[PDB]
Amino acid sequence: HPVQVIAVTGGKGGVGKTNVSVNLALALADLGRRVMLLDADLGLANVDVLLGLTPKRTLADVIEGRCELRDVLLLGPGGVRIVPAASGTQSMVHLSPMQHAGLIQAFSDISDNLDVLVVDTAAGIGDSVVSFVRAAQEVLLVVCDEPTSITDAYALIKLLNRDHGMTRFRVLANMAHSPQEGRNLFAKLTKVTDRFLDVALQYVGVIPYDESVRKAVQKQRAVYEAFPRSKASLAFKAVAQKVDSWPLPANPRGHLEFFVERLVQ
Amino acid sequence: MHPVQVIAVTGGKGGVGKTNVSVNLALALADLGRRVMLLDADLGLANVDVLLGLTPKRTLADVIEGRCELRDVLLLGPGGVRIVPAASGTQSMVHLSPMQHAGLIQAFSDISDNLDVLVVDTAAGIGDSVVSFVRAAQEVLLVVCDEPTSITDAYALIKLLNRDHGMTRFRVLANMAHSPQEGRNLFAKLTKVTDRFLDVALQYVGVIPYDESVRKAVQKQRAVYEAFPRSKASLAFKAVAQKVDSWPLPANPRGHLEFFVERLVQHPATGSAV
Amino acid sequence: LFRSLVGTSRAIQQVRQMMQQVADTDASVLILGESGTGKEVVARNLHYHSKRREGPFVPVNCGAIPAELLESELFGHEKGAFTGAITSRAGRFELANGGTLFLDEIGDMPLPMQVKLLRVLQERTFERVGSNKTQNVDVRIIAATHKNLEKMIEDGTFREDLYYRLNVFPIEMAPLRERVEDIALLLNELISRMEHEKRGSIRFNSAAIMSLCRHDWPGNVRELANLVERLAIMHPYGVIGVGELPKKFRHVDD
Amino acid sequence: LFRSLVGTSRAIQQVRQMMQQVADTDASVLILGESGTGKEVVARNLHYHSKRREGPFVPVNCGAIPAELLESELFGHEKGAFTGAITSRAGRFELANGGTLFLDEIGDMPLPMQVKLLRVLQERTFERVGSNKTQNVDVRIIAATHKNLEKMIEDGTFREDLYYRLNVFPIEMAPLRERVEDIALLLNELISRMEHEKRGSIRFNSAAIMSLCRHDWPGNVRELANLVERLAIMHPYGVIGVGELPKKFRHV
Ligand SMILES: Nc1ncnc2c1ncn2[C@@H]1O[C@H](COP(=O)(O)OP(=O)(O)OP(O)(O)=S)[C@@H](O)[C@H]1O
Ligand SMILES: Nc1ncnc2c1ncn2[C@@H]1O[C@H](COP(=O)(O)OP(=O)(O)OP(O)(O)=S)[C@@H](O)[C@H]1O
Ligand SMILES: [Mg+2]
Ligand SMILES: [Mg+2]
Ligand SMILES: [Mg+2]
Ligand SMILES: [Mg+2]
Repeated sequence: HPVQVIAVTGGKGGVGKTNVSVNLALALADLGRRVMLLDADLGLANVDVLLGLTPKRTLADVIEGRCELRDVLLLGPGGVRIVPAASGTQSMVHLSPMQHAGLIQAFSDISDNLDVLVVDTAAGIGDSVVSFVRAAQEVLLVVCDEPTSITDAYALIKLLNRDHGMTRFRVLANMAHSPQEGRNLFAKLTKVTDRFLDVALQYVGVIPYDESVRKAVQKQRAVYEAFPRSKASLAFKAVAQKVDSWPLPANPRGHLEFFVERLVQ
Repeated sequence: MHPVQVIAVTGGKGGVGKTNVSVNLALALADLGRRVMLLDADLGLANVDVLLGLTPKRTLADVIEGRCELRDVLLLGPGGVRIVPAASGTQSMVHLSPMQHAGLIQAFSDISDNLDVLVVDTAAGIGDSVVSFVRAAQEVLLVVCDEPTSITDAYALIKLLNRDHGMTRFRVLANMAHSPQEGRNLFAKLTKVTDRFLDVALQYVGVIPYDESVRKAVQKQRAVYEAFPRSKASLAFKAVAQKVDSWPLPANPRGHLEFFVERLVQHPATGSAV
Repeated sequence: LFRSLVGTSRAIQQVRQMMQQVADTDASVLILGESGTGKEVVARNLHYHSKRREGPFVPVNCGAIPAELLESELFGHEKGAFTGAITSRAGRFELANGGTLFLDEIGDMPLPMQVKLLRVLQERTFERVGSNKTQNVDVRIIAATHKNLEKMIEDGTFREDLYYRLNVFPIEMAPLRERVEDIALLLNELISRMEHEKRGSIRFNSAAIMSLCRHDWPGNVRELANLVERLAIMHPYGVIGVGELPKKFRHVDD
Repeated sequence: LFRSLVGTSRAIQQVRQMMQQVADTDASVLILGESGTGKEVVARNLHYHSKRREGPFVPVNCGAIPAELLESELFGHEKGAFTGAITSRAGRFELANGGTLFLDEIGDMPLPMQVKLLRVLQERTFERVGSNKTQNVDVRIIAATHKNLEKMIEDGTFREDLYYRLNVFPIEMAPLRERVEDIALLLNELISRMEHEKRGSIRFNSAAIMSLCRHDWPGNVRELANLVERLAIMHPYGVIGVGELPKKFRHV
């Protein structure tokens, strides 16, 4: 009955957050879930770009009061409903906290036959990212095997734990050149978090470095749709299996979150 | 004396190489004999220190929280580049207000020992931290890669700066280009869009090639310019620094918040007053 | 998932008696105690043991919601009402109708919201933001705080009248440092809760239980429950010996 | 640094006369004109002909500084003043002491700031944000606006007393379209400066200049200068005809 909500994040730019959000959403749809994908990079939208879509309206039109969320939904590959964001619209480059809250609350109107909401967050760890991450039920950090990505992911985990008491994080290694590289990267991250924090990290697995992803970005088609048998796409199906076995939320927590009414039952 | 050149390295899209460019451009400029300062303006998610393998005793968090002054956090890096390090996840630094960004930019007036060298490494995105530092700088250097998302985000940043702030002149650097002709074609893709929709002046700086030596350098947490001095990427950074060093110096203050405004006035008592 | 608080300690029996004091009334409840003591378990237990058992249980954390957003969270709003009100929506009070509203960290509630909370307690009415049509609500308030409300009254940060309205038979939680003899029982309970919500499974051996009974736990219980979650992710369906604990919880020699 | 007022038109001739007429006084100047008409160039030329020529020239754009920052920018602040006030620092009034402060887009100044500006005009003193210590400065005010300040007084958005204090010596900048006979001269000036700063080089043939003179110039001069800079970046050292000038400059 509750809707699973996954915030795809990781702090560091360019580690594959949007590629992961897009292709995980597709892989979940392919597994048989009803999936919605919110582009929460609100003023620098990329989900539509990666799928080659040209929305007539976006969240800018909702935020500015010209239409409702249901008006902007797009029926994407495998029936993933896409909520498209804006690309440089003044209105969307700084939403107030009240506008964030109103937007997150507005999703309760389109929740009807929905199993999973995937939220693609912007780069960084500012208040907007953190509001979307906190509003979700699961936090999926995308990490690459470079010191800057490990440091930024750790900084995000530290902020969410220190300032908001969050303790459970899902870690996906992306662009690994071997499965052992993904495992070794998870080991590097857990070394730092074990040393300084008390948090629970689950290793979800790895998305391999794959030229098919680069080709798909150039084609502006999801690698999962355009190269369904590439290593990256097979890896997304495996990740989707892991994600689908996550426990569903039971109770509302006390703060701003998606679909609170359904959590109250 | 002379005005300080101030370059904001930006681009909107994440992972296009903004910090690698800021760091190695700063080192290359220092190699030419310039006194260089490098500000990590990714204020809550510092990466300059990470790329350089440094562990600063103090950061901008110490300034914001009133434990020391801005001068006290300057860190001597490779080639003598002086670094203003940012914070990583520190609660005081992850949601700075516009007034805090402005107070910080103003605080930089306490500095008079650099030439052509505030390199400002901006965060991903086009929010207020980015835009305030980009507007406070004298040159805007957009780092762009040959993917639809980087082109789209660079365009959106150019469009915001033009539409909302009247900015017309932008420098464009192609990074991770698999050949020089690919970077030139990339510049042309971007200008096809900006020519169609805007009235802006884009200047092509050139290309930093895709180079395995950058990936190795990032793993080692050393600047590619120092760790791999003869790789093609480091030679390209030397060339870009020479071009940057030939850019015209700022002449006059514009009327808004910008770095080192008291030196732009070009008057001894004004320059002495702050 | 209603279980009487587990444990044999004196402290927890006092807490159970405080709960019995208010369990058969429909009055507002106040839960005092250090952060992480277990107040939401108490509130949901009270909810189950009341006529409102089948109604909604709605939590709000005043310390986890910005001051400027709390009014809209609590009372809801109408679509035209303010810049971000893009839809009309019921707030937490309306969602709690016929049930219980768990108001946690009320020591962080701003004074205007304390005024409106008192209005709900006394008149059983409220208005959505951007509307002044009066609405009725039949909700039981269970409030909680870790702060010294009497010091807040003296600092001017908490209303005296609200204090006298809420502070009648406060449930006073005991910190874990006063309940060491309960830790083993607590661990079983936490595992059981984890299994019940399909979140994982583990079993401790006696050496690991002993090390955890030797650990300090300033974070109270929540800290214990966090470690149980963490171990169920480190070693899913595994047996937890001292070597399976994170190094800081190992107390073989101390 | 002083740019020259070029052109043969009667409007620019008058402006040049006025620079000399007001050279003997520190009277506040108010320059009215559409956006981009050259108001700061006039203000610098006025300063250069004033008794303050060797003092500083300090611009402030009340339209490009957020309302909450403008007081700190104008008056300075002490370190304890507001959350982001991490240093003590003189503001633009102090930086202009002995010289000229150019308040651009004065019609964007908030009303509380208008009261504080009026006080500094009258009493020639001010206080830093976060302080009550009195500061003396001797600054000559040149303000500029593209808005109808009198209707703003009627609407209650601008103060009448401040307006009368600023408008001692008024100057009206003609829009570019009322002085297209100047464009050739302006182009030579723009290009010349562009070359002397090594920012590029361009020439126009006579047909291109005719087409440009046929233009509406919503952005006045500023738009002309942006066009020069754009074509120079576009056709380095080129000769601009009519084909190189193709939408909205294209009239032939
Ligand atoms: N599995 C992969 N294999 C190969 N290349 C990949 C893979 N995943 C991502 N990439 C590359 O990484 C680039 C960046 O991916 P994005 O999804 O835009 O990352 P991001 O983390 O969302 O970046 P931003 O700008 O912070 S939103 C893509 O355009 C691809 O070039
Ligand atoms: N010239 C290059 N050749 C090869 N790899 C490069 C090159 N430039 C950048 N990279 C790679 O791109 C990664 C991202 O570089 P960054 O400098 O972190 O980009 P960034 O734009 O600052 O990303 P942010 O700040 O998180 S938005 C580096 O870690 C390298 O792996
Ligand atoms: Mg993205
Ligand atoms: Mg960076
Ligand atoms: Mg100075
Ligand atoms: Mg005062």
